[PDB]
Amino acid sequence: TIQLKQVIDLLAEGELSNIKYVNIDTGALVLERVPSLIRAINLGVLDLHKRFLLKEGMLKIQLEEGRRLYPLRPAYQVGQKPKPGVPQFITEGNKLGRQSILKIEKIIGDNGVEYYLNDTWQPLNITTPEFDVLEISDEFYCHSSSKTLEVRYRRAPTPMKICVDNLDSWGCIDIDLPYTHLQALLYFVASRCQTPIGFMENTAQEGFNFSQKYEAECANLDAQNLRIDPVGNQDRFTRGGWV
Amino acid sequence: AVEPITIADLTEVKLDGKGALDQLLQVTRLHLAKEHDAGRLKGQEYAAVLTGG
Repeated sequence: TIQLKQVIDLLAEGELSNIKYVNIDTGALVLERVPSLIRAINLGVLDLHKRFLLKEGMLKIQLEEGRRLYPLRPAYQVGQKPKPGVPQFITEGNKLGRQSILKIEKIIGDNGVEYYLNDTWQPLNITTPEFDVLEISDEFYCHSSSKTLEVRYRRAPTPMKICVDNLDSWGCIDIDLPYTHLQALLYFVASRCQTPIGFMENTAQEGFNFSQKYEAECANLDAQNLRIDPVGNQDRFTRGGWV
Repeated sequence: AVEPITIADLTEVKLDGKGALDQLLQVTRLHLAKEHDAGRLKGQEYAAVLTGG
């Protein structure tokens, strides 16, 4: 799911050719605003991961009786930096970053049971008070019979860190996307960069046009169904009674 | 010391002549040609500007 940054910039030359970002007026060659370009591309990738799933992750929490709030932050995760004031209870899963948890979706115990999320008055309900924290009531401990939990959630990749010495290559960086959403990301970046430039009648609408094309492309991807889509088929026949 | 300025002096009919009109048109053509060689002009504004000028 990777692409060399080199190819991305070479293609974005073909749509940013009008403006400062990539061209000297004479002998059009890429400038050194590459930091700003990268900062825009990362935002584009995050937006695409918002619009389509494209990824999902997993953790594993080791419970502790009498605890009320379990935050999912990269200071409690094994292999991360062990801040002394916190006990590292997240013992397994994808490495956690600043933007990794877009939404928690499933919670599965060690017994194979499936608990309920934000479904009030359900038998064993788990509440998220702050979108990245699990609030576990005492009734859960009363009737839990489970020593660990498995969490699944919608992910977004962690962008690679650029560096002033890394300005040498900038071509070994790898964006994390399938190529389809590359074609879409081009329009996104072009719109964002071209918006605040131009004073002529036809040159003041390029940003708007690129936004329109971006939306059309997203709709086309949805229609072609090039993203993950689970579809549920319960049993309903093993409960005992529907047969 | 009287050199008579003539129509030939203004412009001979050839495209590549040495008349003043001819050389002004040639320099305009060169500037437009470089502009088109860079990604800035289509092949139709090239004609429009010249005909207007």
